[PDB]
Amino acid sequence: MGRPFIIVKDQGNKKRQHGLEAKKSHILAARSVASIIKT
Amino acid sequence: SLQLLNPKAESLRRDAALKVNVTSAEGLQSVLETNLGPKGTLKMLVDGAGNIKLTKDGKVLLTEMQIQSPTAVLIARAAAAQDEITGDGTTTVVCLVGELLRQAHRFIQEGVHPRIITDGFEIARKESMKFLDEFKISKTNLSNDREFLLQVARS
Amino acid sequence: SLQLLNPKAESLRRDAALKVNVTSAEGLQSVLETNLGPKGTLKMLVDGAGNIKLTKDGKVLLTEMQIQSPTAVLIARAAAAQDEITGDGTTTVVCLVGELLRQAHRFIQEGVHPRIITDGFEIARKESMKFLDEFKISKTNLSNDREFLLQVARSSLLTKVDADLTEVLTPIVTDAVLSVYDAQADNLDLHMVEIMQMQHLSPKDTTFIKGLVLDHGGRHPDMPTRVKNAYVLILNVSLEYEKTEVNSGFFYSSADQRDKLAASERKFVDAKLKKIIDLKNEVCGMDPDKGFVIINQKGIDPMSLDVFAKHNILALRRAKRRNMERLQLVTGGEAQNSVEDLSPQILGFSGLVYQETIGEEKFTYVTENTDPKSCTILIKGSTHYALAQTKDAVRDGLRAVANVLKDKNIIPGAGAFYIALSRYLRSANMNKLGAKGKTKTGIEAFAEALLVIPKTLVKNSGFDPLDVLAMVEDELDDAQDSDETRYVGVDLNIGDSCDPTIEGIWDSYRVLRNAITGATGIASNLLLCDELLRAGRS
Amino acid sequence: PQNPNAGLFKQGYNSYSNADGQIIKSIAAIRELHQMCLTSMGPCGRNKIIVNHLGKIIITNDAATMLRELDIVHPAVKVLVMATEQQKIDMGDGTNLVMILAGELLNVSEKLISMGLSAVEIIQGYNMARKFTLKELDEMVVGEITDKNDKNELLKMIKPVISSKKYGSEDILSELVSEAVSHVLPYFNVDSIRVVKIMGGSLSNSTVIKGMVFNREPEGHVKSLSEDKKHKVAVFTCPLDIANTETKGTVLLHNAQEMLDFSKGEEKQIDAMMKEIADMGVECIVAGAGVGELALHYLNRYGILVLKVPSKFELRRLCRVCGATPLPRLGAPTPEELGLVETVKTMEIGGDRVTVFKQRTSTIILRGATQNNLDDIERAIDDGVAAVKGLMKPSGGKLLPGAGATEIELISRITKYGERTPGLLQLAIKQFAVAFEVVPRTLAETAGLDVNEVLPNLYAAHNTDHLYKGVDIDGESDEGVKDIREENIYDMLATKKFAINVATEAATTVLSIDQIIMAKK
Amino acid sequence: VFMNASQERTTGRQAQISNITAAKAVADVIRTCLGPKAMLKMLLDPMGGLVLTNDGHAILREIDVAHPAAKSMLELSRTQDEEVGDGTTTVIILAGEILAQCAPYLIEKNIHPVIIIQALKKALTDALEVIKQVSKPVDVENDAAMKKLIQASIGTKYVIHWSEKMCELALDAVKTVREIDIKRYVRVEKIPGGDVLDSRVLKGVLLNKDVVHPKMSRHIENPRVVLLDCPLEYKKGESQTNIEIEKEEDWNRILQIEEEQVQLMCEQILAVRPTLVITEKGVSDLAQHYLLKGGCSVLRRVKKSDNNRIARVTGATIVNRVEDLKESDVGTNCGLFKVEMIGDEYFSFLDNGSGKACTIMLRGGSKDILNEIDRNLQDAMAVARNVMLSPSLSPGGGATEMAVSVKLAEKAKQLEGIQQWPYQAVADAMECIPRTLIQNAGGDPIRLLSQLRAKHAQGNFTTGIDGDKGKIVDMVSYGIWEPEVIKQQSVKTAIESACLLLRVDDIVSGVRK
Amino acid sequence: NFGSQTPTIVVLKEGTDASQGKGQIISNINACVAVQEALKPTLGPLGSDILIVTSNQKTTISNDGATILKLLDVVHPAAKTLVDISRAQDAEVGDGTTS
Ligand SMILES: Nc1ncnc2c1ncn2[C@@H]1O[C@H](COP(=O)(O)OP(=O)(O)O)[C@@H](O)[C@H]1O
Ligand SMILES: Nc1ncnc2c1ncn2[C@@H]1O[C@H](COP(=O)(O)OP(=O)(O)O)[C@@H](O)[C@H]1O
Ligand SMILES: Nc1ncnc2c1ncn2[C@@H]1O[C@H](COP(=O)(O)OP(=O)(O)O)[C@@H](O)[C@H]1O
Ligand SMILES: Nc1ncnc2c1ncn2[C@@H]1O[C@H](COP(=O)(O)OP(=O)(O)O)[C@@H](O)[C@H]1O
Ligand code: BEF
Ligand code: BEF
Ligand code: BEF
Ligand code: BEF
Ligand code: BEF
Ligand SMILES: [Mg+2]
Ligand SMILES: [Mg+2]
Repeated sequence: MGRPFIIVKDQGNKKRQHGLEAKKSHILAARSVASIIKT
Repeated sequence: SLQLLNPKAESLRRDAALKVNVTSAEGLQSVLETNLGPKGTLKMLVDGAGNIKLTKDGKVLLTEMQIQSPTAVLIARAAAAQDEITGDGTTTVVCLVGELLRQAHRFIQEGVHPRIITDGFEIARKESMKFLDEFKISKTNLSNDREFLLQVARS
Repeated sequence: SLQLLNPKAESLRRDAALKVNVTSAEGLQSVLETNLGPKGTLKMLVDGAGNIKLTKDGKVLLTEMQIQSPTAVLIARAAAAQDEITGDGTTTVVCLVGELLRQAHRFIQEGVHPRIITDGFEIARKESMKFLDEFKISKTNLSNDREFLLQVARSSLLTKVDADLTEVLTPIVTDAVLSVYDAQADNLDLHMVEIMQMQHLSPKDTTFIKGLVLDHGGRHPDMPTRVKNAYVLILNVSLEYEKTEVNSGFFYSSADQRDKLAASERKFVDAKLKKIIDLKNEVCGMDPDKGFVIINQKGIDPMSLDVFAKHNILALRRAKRRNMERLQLVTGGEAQNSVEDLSPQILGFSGLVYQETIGEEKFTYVTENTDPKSCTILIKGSTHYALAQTKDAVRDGLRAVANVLKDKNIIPGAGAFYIALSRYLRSANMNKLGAKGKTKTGIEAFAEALLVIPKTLVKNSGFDPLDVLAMVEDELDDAQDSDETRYVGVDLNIGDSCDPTIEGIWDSYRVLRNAITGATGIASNLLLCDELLRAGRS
Repeated sequence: PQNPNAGLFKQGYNSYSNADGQIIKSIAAIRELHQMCLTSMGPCGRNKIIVNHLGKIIITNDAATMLRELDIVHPAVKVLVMATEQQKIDMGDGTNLVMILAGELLNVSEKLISMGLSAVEIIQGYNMARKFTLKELDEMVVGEITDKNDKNELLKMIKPVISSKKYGSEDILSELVSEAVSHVLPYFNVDSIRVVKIMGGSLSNSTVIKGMVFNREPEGHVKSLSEDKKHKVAVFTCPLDIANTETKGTVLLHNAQEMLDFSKGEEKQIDAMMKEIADMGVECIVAGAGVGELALHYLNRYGILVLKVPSKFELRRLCRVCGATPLPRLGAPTPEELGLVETVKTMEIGGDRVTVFKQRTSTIILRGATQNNLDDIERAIDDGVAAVKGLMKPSGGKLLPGAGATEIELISRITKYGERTPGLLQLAIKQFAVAFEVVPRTLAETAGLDVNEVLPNLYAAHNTDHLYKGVDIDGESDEGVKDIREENIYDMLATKKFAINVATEAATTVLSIDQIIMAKK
Repeated sequence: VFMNASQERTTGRQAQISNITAAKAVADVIRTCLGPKAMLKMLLDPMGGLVLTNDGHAILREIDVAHPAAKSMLELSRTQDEEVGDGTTTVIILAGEILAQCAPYLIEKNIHPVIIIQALKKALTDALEVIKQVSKPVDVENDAAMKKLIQASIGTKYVIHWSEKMCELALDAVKTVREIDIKRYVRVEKIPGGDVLDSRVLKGVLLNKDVVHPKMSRHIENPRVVLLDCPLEYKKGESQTNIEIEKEEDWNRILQIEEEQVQLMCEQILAVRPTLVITEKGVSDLAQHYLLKGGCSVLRRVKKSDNNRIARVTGATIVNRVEDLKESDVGTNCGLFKVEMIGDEYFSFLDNGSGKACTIMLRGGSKDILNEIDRNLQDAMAVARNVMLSPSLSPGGGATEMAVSVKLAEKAKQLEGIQQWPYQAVADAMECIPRTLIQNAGGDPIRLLSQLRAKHAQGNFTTGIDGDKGKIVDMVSYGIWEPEVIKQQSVKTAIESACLLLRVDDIVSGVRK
Repeated sequence: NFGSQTPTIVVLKEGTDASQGKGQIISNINACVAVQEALKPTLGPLGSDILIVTSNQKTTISNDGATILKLLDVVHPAAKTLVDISRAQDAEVGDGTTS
């Protein structure tokens, strides 16, 4: 019941940030941007 | 002796040259005798493009195929000269040089100078030609025989 | 259908399998007809090392070369099974299979089932074998005809070497076989066959020695070169320092105990030496004419060499493990192993033993023996390529004369036997059975196929092969209508008909007996195949 | 070890001799694509999704289309493929039966080749059986319906042909087909009916228009005399712009008095072109070629609709619906060569500003969701569209009892000719019959019924009310068959004629060969 | 990964086809090797030898097969040879056309495999009872009636030419190993050349060894024989003995113990008044002196398996311990010992009472074609040993097979239902042997199968095909009868085969371990 | 015959993918499920938005189903149906695309 499949195009080159652990990586990104300028 | 004039030259000498020629002509009659008469069999050819040619004609197999043997390409040119001047008999020529080379080789291998059999070929050819003039049946074609000419298409 | 079972499998199917087999045999015979008879031509061969072998011998070309064609390697196996069982005729088998497959092929391409010709091969082979038993001439060999046997060496050597080298080797071969054979009908070749080779002089220098010339000598400088009346001693038990098979290592605690042991390890050998000298004194002491010589299978210690050189003995070490037996049939005494059960009734005698030295190598002779049943063909020869070439000539004659003795018969040569078959088998095809018709063609081929030997002899001769054939064919019918049938073969010198009985050129029975049954067996098996397959693990 | 060669005359080939590549290796390579469309035959058959050489998706029930979209190697396989392409161009339907017969004609030929028969024996025996099959078919025909160009009879005829390609709605589709054909019939051109597919809605939302649909941009303004009716039309091959010559047009100006007069004279030069067309009472000009910006400006004021973009396709299929005649010479707008249209408005479908030419040549607007499936049901429509043209031309339209009834009566009737012939040839004629077991067998196998319990129940009921009995779908018919005379299920004679004939040629021609020779790519 | 990747799965009808395809195309490489008109498929092995024969199992044996269904098919001609000897060709042709006539015609009409297996299992129980009722029991010791057996079973491969001699060599080989036999007490030493008419079964054993000492006799009239399972040199301490010398004298006393140990053996060996002594292990150069004085010709290093062969002929028993050499262990009634010389190489003969082991001397025309005769004699000696165990004989030449056809063609019609289709296709399968026997002959199969099938129904069991003619022949009057167990096992495994491969619906590739 | 080896006539050209039976039907459903499952969040008042960066660095943020399914490059031929199924909804209606 296992077939190696191709749903989206160039599936091997597509990374997916998911759920909360994505939001952390998004907010902290903005955070770093902020530390550059806040001074 | 020859090998001194060109380091990279291929050559079949003496009795080997004769053997190559005969094996080849015997061989080319071996791949075309499947076509002789109505008892013959139909062959399917497919070229590198994927095109299906489908013919029992002798001159067809010879045009349609890539001949490599030099002694063989020479025999295929006799078949061309046949089809271009006669139309029919392009298979008769091939296996007539086959069995002709084959039957003559049976004597050269025994120890007979080829030139000896070559004259015997010509002196029989001249005879075979005088016999033909005397073996044919004269159909009055100036009278245009309706059904006799129907039995030549049918043949 | 086969290509599914294995993706990478070579196969030659149907009528191509026949062809591939026939073209190859027809071919092997095209590389091996340059050898047939004395009219043939010498070929030089150089292997990858650079070693020049130089022989016209059929089996030689085949063993000296790398064979790739499978149908070919099978034909070279009938040639080997010929040389190992007969000695001669290793070429006859190859081109007999050649023209046997060639002649059988002409009918199959005409549209004849192989099996039809196969039976026509056997039914002819059965007939050819009954014919042979009747064609041979019964030479009364139990009467040992001195010069008739001289004309079997001269017939078999000429087809391998010179015009003037053959007149030299002829007696040396014949006199060898004759110096082996016994009234109880035995001939254990390997004994009186000792082919010795020497690098010096010339191949036309070969000498017959009615004794045995060895490959070693006295390893001590003070030993005798010439022993006038040699009592030969044949020993095998090692005269050397040997440790015990159970671990030997010893212990000693005195500066003296060393030396009083240093001889205690040599004592065993010296006590074995004593019993020898005690015979060398009991037999020689009384006779200053009578000498004492040893030929030892195992070693002779340097400590023990100074011993034999002292008591004027001629010692000889590590002789061939077969020469024990050869010497017994040379001198007379049985080969003793132990020294402790040794009597003077066991000593063999040779009226002369001398040591010739060449550079640094030494050759111990055994001459003037009272009665020998074993001899030696001392092949002398300058180079190294000849020393094998003139050996491979002597072999093909020493086994050729011994076939005249083993078989109480012989067959007239020049290929008279084959011509006679080709005439007989062409006539009695209606007679043999009133045969299955189909069977008839198989004979008709096999029959006219045998004519190879004659033709391929005239081919080599240079004369017109089809012409000198018809010549023998013509002068035979002259005797066939004159009632008294006299043998007729091909004269290779003048390109004419001739009588091999008169010309003195003979050809062994067993050779022609295992030539036909071998060729038919391999040719009538090569036809019957329909596939050539290659499949197996990587 | 190592093996020698056989013969080197060529550059590097492969030869498939002893009829091997024909008697076995060919039959089985055909069986691979025989089992393919075996499960695509009939209403219970499954569609196959084929992604081509360029990544474009294609889904079809059709054998010929499904085979045309594949890349094929095996030469003897290619033979039956051109044969399915034969009956595609020459009948439209039966493409699946070409395969299913020829494939089995060879599949069942395997038991003969191994029995001990020759190649020339089976060839002649299949020829003697085909020539009988076509002869014993012509005397089973029912309802040679030829009620002129009847609209109610077309619906009964098309329903089964549509049904076995897209079983979803045989009713809702064939009504669209019949209605479009009804607007053309007064030889009934396949080309006289056009198909325009645009995404949106369902398969039911589909309509039939007594004219045409143009997905091109309209220009000046939309004709609202459409409500009032009776609009006049003119067509042009020429571009609606100042007529240039084919040879390089240079404009040599000498005096300054030329500049003003050229440019302002150009204004009038084409205003006068347009006026000679407006004064003829024309309300719609369809341009195949170009239109100048000055020329459309005057036409814009003269209150006339413009429809640029057509290639030669449209200019001919629009010509037949309005009844105009297109002239290349811009100087002759004749009243005897004008057209007449009932409505030319901007009806917006799926969001696209589309021009309509309704109320001869007609156009079906097939609507749905997937632009994929809509492509297939266009081929289903074209099957019946071409099935209608096949009724008109030949003198007899004619009808056969389908669903298997035609095929099973053949199994019985061909064997009857089998036992009459004695000789060795008898078996080839008898096996030719058993091969016809495939048409009902695949209909059953697609429905998921006991192959071993339907076929004996179908033969038994066929041994004159027996003539109609052929296999059916569902749980009550899981018992067996249905009286095909009552469900309005028939296929035509000219459909089964081309099929059984081309399939016998296709299976013969692969049996004619015994040595295939092929070259490297 | 989910599974392992790199795994090609073949499932359903797809997998089924692959098995029947291969199994049937296996029969194809041997179809032209059936019966009398059969050929010789010449084979190149991997490391450079050559094999060219007919013997079905010897052709397949030298072919490498990858597709498991054919790896299952080939290793199935092995079971056949390892049971009967002949019929290794047949088995695979049936195995094929049981899967061919049966499967595709009916697996591609939706019939489930497990019903088919039960249907084909009954068709065997039926087929065996048919063969055993169409066969006729034979006298196993009517020496001349048994030669007609062997005459028929060799009348296939290149050996026919000399059947009369071969049958005498086969029958006389099995006669002197018979309480029942094992044909591996029969060394078949092949000696190149001569001709077949020179081959002679020796009631005894032949060796390639020469007498170890020249003086020892090469001819003994009636030799008393001792056989030895032990070396004839002094043995060592198996306990890792090592000697530590202190005194001067010590050396000679020990170095003679080994000289004496042998004399203690020789005194014990010679104490049984022998004239011949043969050992499995090598013989010392001091042992020969005490056995020369004993008057015994000694043979060294002779094969372990050759000893059990000699001890059975000569009647002496082999003993490891020299100490306990008894009066029984000596060769009473071996009539001769000689060392005749067959051109270059020395061979030791042992000729002339109650034999139970035997050496077949073979002579031919090559070392290569000799093997192809041994392959025929092994197939000859087999058909003779079968019959002495199973005294009954089937009427062969396609006749036994056709018998199974119309008996099963009647039983199928009388069975009906769904189980009938597979059952009526083993009956279809049997006729494949006649079919290929007409073919290899060269007659029209359909024309002759017709005049065979119907001419069997009311024309006796023994109605089959004559090979060379290609016509119907009553096999009673002709003389082709194959042993009953061949026809038994042939049909047994060939069905057991088709019913192993049908259970396959799935092929998972890349499994490991 | 010319060749000592004569391989096997091919049905289709090397590199041709073929899938049959139950595998096929159930694989196509699962493939579709995948496209759906990832589009399932954007539904309803508390729906999640998706941030897609296309192969050409084009960064887009959306809740519009047709826009998400279009910017996703669906290759699977059976799951391309769900893109055409959403596209038709934007063409005739505008809303529903996700649903
Ligand atoms: N019905 C027939 N019976 C016997 N021989 C025939 C028949 N028809 C044609 N032939 C012979 O077969 C030959 C025709 O060969 P064909 O295959 O046409 O090749 P080609 O004529 O090019 O050599 C002629 O020589 C003719 O004599
Ligand atoms: N003087 C001669 N005249 C004619 N034939 C000869 C003569 N000497 C030898 N022969 C023949 O030559 C053959 C020997 O061939 P040879 O070259 O030794 O090869 P092979 O290994 O086959 O014996 C014999 O058949 C013999 O009859
Ligand atoms: N409603 C139906 N019920 C049962 N069988 C049908 C029905 N409609 C058509 N058929 C059968 O389907 C066959 C046509 O199959 P189809 O898939 O259209 O391929 P083709 O038309 O190319 O042969 C006809 O033989 C017909 O008898
Ligand atoms: N002369 C003959 N004519 C017809 N059939 C024969 C003849 N000899 C043997 N047979 C049949 O063919 C079989 C022998 O063929 P063979 O090639 O040896 O196959 P296998 O190796 O399986 O025994 C026998 O079992 C017998 O039934
Ligand atoms: F094949 Be031919 F030129 F009639
Ligand atoms: F070349 Be041979 F064996 F005399
Ligand atoms: F396969 Be078809 F032309 F409905
Ligand atoms: F060819 Be067999 F196994 F006798
Ligand atoms: F996500 Be949608 F187009 F309301
Ligand atoms: Mg259809
Ligand atoms: Mg919404």
